[PDB]
Amino acid sequence: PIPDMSKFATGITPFEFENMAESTGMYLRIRSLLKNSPRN
Amino acid sequence: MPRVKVQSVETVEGCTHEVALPAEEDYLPLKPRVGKAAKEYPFILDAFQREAIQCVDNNQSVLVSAHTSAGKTVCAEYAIALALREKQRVIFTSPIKALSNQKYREMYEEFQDVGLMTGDVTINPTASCLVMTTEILRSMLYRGSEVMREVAWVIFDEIHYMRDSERGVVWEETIILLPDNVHYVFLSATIPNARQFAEWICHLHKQPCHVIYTDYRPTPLQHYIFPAGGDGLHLVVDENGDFREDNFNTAMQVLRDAGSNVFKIVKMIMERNFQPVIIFSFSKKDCEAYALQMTKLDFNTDEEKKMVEEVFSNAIDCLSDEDKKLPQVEHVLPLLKRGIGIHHGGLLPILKETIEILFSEGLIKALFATETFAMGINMPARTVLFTNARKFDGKDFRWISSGEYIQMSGRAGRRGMDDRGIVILMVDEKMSPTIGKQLLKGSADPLNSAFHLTYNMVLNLLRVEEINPEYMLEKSFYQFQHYRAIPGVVEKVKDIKSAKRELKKARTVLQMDELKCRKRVLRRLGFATSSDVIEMKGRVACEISSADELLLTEMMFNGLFNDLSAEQATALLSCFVFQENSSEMPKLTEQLAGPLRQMQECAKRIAKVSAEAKLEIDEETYLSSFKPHLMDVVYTWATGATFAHICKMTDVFEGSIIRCMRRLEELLRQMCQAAKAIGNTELENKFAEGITKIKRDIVFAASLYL
RNA sequence: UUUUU
Repeated sequence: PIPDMSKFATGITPFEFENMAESTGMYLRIRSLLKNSPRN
Repeated sequence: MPRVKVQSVETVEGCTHEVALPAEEDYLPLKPRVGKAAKEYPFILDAFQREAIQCVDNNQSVLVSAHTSAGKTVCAEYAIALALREKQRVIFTSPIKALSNQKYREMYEEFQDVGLMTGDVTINPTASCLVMTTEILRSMLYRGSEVMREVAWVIFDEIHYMRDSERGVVWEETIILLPDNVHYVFLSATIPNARQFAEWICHLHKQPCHVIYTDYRPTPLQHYIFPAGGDGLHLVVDENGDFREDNFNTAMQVLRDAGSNVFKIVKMIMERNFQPVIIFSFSKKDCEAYALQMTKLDFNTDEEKKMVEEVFSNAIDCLSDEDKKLPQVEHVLPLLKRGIGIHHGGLLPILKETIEILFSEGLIKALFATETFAMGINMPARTVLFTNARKFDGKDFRWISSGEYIQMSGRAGRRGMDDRGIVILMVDEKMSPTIGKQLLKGSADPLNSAFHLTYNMVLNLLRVEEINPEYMLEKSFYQFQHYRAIPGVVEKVKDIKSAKRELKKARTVLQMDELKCRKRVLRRLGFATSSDVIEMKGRVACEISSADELLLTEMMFNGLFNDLSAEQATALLSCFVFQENSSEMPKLTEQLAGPLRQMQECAKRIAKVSAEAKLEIDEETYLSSFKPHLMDVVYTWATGATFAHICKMTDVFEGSIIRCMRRLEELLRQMCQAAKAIGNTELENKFAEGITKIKRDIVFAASLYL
């Protein structure tokens, strides 16, 4: 039923990794200070 | 007619196990695992946990339908671990974008080989565990996108989102377009027709699909009702489930014969050690109003205020100096100091997730949130308090259903921290106790397929050489549910005979006349030929999937987007991503109303042809759908203005403006490589310039979970 | 009087 992706690729541009980003580490910086929280 | 069957394999005093087998197939029992566990756990799994793990271990699709507080994520973690061990790729899809960010955070913390892929952000897109949104997966499936070539599992989270008349169609598109050699894990809330979904999966991609259904919750709930006028809570239902009609009658008699209110109840709750608390309201003004009304009470300790200072300081240090002086930051800081906070869709998206982090930590002890804090978002509380019961849905003004009540009330009760959860309900105006008994006793809802036809569907399926719109119409869940009432359309043999004959015999063209009309419009305009093959004009429209692509492509080809500037083009494009209404109509200059009037003329020309071809469209809502309420805001923003300078020109919440700008950046991205289809180079880079002068200070900021 | 890519 479902054909191969080769025929899906034709007639349209491919899929690109627009707006690539990397972990700034801010979340780890905040978690580093979370030492005596009520939950932990 | 579909040929499936259910076997209902026995389960030992736990959940209910059933498997949908395709027609003539013998039920071979699940073989025990041979090897080592793919993922050990620090605790002891429950019955449905073990059953789902066993279903995954045998490379067979499984559906689990339970509560959110039951531990339904463990199965997906096991599937991801086992696919990692066997050197296979995984896909984890979520409906909401923020949910995707939180899921990526919590799964990078555990597996260490993951990748995020949404419209806005793409992190390490070479991994065996990709976290994506549903629309990115559908775009990949429609294009070549050779990333599912080596994938073995696909995990759908919150499968019940396929109940939206607006966005539940891409879900079915994604499910139908997937290959026949992949296995799925569907996660559900409690639904009546769990079996029918497994039957649909079995009929769809020739394989068994198990069903796990349980109603177990680790922490029992206790519901109360507070009549309008009185002191004290009336325990309607308890940890055993009986309705206790005497207290419902007592409360309703109080509300009848007798007929700061929230302040007193919150003080009562916080006096008898019932923290934390979630107060659910269905208007964003009421949340802020209640927070101001509680401003005169303090719950945090001296050290807790230092902690909230330390955690807020970095989050706003990421925000540059100019934005730290915004009114909202200084408005919210004292409230977070005292121990209270608000959560609604009008806040800045950075303050929202700051408050989410603070509530998860435990420093927020009374939150005032809207409906979409419980649906998703991974933090429970001890008490849930409803302030009203009526809500505006979008088309009328309506009471909360039992499904919504269960969803919001299930957030009360934390495993191991507290013995029981406390739920409080407020009734204020002639409850007329036919309803209120339904809310606290009924099941949640069945899930039904909407699956309306769209122009993008037809345009994409006419481009592919081996699939047609008729196939996707036939294989939809709508058709599957509409073939199921053969036992009861034929069984009317005992006037009503004419009626029952008509009804059953009639339907053969279900959503086929609409498809014919859409095709007729398409070949009338010029997107497809008479022989029904896509053209150059219709391949441009295939690259646009955020706004109305027909009218946008009509602009592209008529010559409306050239001889315009970049600022007044990206201001014109704002009419296609803003759909909320405002009290007042701003006044536009000639250089900002000419393009609007040409937009409206093109819309009228589109609608005339669309309505002379038997399609039921009224040419008042089509032109009223494009709302130029933010065109001057967008124009000012793409000139070098400040965010503070610009959120004073309209009575629209800042969060709404930020959402509109993010959607417009996405639409500009798609218009870039929709203009780079017809060899347009003067126009292609104008959209890129407009993209460059949007994302400058605060609308586009790094996520706290990312 | 909410909502969402």
